[PDB]
Amino acid sequence: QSEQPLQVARCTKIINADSEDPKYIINVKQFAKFVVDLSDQVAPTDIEEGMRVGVDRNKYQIHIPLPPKIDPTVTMMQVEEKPDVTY
Amino acid sequence: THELQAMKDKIKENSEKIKVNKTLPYLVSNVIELLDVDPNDSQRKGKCAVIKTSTRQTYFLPVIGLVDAEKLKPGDLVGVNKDSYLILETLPTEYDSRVKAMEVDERPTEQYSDIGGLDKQIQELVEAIVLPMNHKEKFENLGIQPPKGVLMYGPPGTGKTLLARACAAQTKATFLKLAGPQLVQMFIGDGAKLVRDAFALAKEKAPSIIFIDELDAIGT
Amino acid sequence: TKQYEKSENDLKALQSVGQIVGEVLKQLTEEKFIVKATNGPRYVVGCRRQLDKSKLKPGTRVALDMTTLTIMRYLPREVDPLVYNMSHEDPGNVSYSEIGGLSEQIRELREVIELPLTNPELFQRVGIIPPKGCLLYGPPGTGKTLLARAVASQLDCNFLKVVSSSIVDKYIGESARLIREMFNYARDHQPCIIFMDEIDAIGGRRFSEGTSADREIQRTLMELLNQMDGFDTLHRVKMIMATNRPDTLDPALLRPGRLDRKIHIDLPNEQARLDILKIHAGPITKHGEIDYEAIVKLSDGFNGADLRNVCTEAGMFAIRADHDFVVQEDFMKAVRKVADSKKLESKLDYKPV
Amino acid sequence: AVQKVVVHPLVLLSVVDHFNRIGKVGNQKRVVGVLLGSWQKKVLDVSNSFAVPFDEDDKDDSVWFLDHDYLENMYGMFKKVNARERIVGWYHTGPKLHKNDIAINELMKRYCPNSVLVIIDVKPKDLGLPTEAYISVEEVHDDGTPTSKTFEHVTSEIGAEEAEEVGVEHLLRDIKDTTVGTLSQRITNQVHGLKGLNSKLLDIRSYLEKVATGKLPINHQIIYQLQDVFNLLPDVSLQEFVKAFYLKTNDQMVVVYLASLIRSVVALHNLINNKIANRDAEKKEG
Ligand SMILES: Nc1ncnc2c1ncn2[C@@H]1O[C@H](COP(=O)(O)OP(=O)(O)OP(=O)(O)O)[C@@H](O)[C@H]1O
Ligand SMILES: Nc1ncnc2c1ncn2[C@@H]1O[C@H](COP(=O)(O)OP(=O)(O)OP(=O)(O)O)[C@@H](O)[C@H]1O
Repeated sequence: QSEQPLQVARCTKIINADSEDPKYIINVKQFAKFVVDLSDQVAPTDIEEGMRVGVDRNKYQIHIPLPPKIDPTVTMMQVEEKPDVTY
Repeated sequence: THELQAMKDKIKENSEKIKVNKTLPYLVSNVIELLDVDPNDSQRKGKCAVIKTSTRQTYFLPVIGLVDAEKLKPGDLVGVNKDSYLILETLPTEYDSRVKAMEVDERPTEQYSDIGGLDKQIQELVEAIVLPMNHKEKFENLGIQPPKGVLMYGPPGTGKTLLARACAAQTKATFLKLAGPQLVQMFIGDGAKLVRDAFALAKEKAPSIIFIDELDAIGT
Repeated sequence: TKQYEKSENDLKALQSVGQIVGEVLKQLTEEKFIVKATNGPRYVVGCRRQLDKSKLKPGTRVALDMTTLTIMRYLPREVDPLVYNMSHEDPGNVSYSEIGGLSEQIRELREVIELPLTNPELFQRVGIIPPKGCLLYGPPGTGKTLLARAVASQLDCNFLKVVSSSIVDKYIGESARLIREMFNYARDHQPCIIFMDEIDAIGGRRFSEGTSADREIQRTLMELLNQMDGFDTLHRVKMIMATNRPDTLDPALLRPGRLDRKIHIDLPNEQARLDILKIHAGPITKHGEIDYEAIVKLSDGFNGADLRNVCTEAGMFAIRADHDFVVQEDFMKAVRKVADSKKLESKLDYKPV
Repeated sequence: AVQKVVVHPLVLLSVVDHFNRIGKVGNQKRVVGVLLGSWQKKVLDVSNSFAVPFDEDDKDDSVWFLDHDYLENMYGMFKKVNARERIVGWYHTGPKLHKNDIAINELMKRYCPNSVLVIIDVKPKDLGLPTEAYISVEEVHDDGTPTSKTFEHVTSEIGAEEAEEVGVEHLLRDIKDTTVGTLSQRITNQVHGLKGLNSKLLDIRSYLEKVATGKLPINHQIIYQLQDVFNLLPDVSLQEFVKAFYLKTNDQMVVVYLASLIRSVVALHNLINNKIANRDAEKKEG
């Protein structure tokens, strides 16, 4: 029941520039760039250049922003957690 | 003579039929302008421009419809709706993400007054940046060409980067932060295409300013 | 008045979906044709009744229908980037011969490049072939680019400019066909001229075998040589390459053929310093009674823009003196100081032969 | 202009189904509607159309009315769904044309430069490929009449389209297709003499009737002109084939030779292989 919404979020897409407020150019990993407006559920001021946002594959409109742009692998050896070796 | 207002209603009513076709300019299509006539085999004449799609497919559609051929030389970024392949409007500006704007800097918290004892060699600095702006009117009279590049070098700390940006605070110059090694990525042809975008904005925009660092290493 | 409704009827034609382009290969029969879309799939499909005999072709780009995949009308090509290479311009004629040196090098590409168009009969009657390539390196002085650059647009309005940034392309770079595309549209201009600048980057040497990035460099070189090895316009087109040092060419490009002529730059002489001076005067003017020999003599072995900087640097000292002109005593000050500062940065002028 | 027309079974049915519309309510005249043509070239094609209420009085033989509120807005309907489809003319089921038909075309010439009328037939009878087509021109006349507007016959031919044979050609299901090469060509031959020589007798009796009555048509001259083109060979007594006699059998030369050569080896393929496979199963079983 909740799988029907957000099912169209494929795929993660980066925007490029803005000529006007309603319409922005966006590029997706499919290699296809998409100009589109954003849904009334998200304010236009929250869209900044280089922001990966959701999409509706039917309407191509912006759905929800996704904070992480990055990064493939390289994190697991970078991230360190839990303590040891006190003073 | 009053029939102009009568037809003005049906063109706005049919422009509303364009509105539902203008929502939304669903995808980007690279534009290539072309003019050709095909004899048949009665006669069919018209202007038709071959269009691209960023999906790597290429299509064929008549000249838009709406915005005419007056703009522009073959472009990109224009919006087009799903599989109908009609472009409603030609949309700027260029691309892409951080390539368009490397860094957005308003103004530094410090000013050129923060350097002691360097007043002799700051004048050479301050001149080359300031003189093309306010003194440009005097250059066309005397035939003076303003300097472009300036090499600022010294053993660190020399306070070079603080002094550079601080001179852009009082001159209202918009600052753009850039580094030499930032132009190297896994994918070949990135930082190289950036100058094509960067200097295109140098033609579009007025200085302002652009500052880079570590030119000696990258120039090896 | 009614022209608006005409555009409204044009929107009814905009309702038609665009067809898909493709490249034909060959034909099995008249009823079976083999076409291949730019995406790479091949389709054996039927054809409609409105086409003509010119559709068949030996593998010419065509458009395929969205359902039967039949060919409607063939579009020759499409190119986005071409216009940015159309706009390159350089003066001279005179401004090329005004560079002051080297004198015989101005007499080189004059008859080598510009002459084939105006008088092609001179070469074919005697039987001597014009050179198909040239190489200009540096910087013992300046003029590596300008020497070939001014004669580039002096042949005609024809030119095609190539920047080294377009060869690297991207991951799994498809510019292999763009090097073919860029040279394809270079042949749209006749007679064609080809530039290559800063090849010390994209000219990657195979001496010490590195990452496969050095291999795809050679593949881009293959796209250069292939079309220029034709089977197509060859003696008519003039290719030019430039490098910082010619150790990057490898034994292939070091050889003539591909890179034919090698030319360096020398320094001017005395009483010729007054010649190159007159063309550097230009916009900047000074006091009525003067002798420019003090100016240029203090700066020796300098770029034409460096001497042009010395003239502006001496002219930017005028605004500090709140005068239009300056006496030559303060000139030589600003001339000598800045010039001696450039000589300490003149290291690494030694270049391999 | 308009040379030949292509009438689909779909648009022709649009005249036939309207014969059920006003046929149950009656009363006089026929089915009449406005024709939507598809013109890609000099050859004319018709895809769809729309039938309009129409009546023609007898008395009052010159009275006719189309409904043009039906013609205007419904055009914007079919135009919105199909941009290529436009009105090329009108139609009706005839069977023949009264003199009043001159005024139907001239009124709608504001819609199309030349409106082609299509006479159709709801009940197939005779003599062949059905219906009919006319074009509106002015030939005046040789006798000096005031400018005469008379519809000239346009050759009509049926044609097909993709996706339209789904339901159409399904419902018959009783036809044998074809078979090309054996029965297909020979049944035509028996009919080529029938349909060829019946119009021969029908016209030669009306051409004899000319001298008797019905003159004009004089014609003139088209009648005897192409009849004399038929006269390259008459063929009359006897066949005048003295030059074509040895050539007669000489065309049958190789046709009989191959038929003699093929049946010899086809037998060698049929006779041998049958005997082989037969005795292999027959005698080895028992
Ligand atoms: N000659 C100087 N005049 C003024 N400030 C100085 C000087 N030398 C050092 N400083 C101070 O030292 C600090 C360190 O700056 P530093 O000179 O290391 O930057 P930088 O080396 O120029 O940066 P980069 O290496 O990116 O060019 C600065 O905050 C600056 O205020
Ligand atoms: N002889 C000259 N006369 C006028 N201007 C000159 C001359 N030589 C150089 N210049 C100026 O210097 C600039 C650079 O010229 P050029 O391309 O010859 O040098 P370069 O190739 O940039 O230097 P390098 O060879 O070190 O790369 C040009 O914009 C030109 O205006």
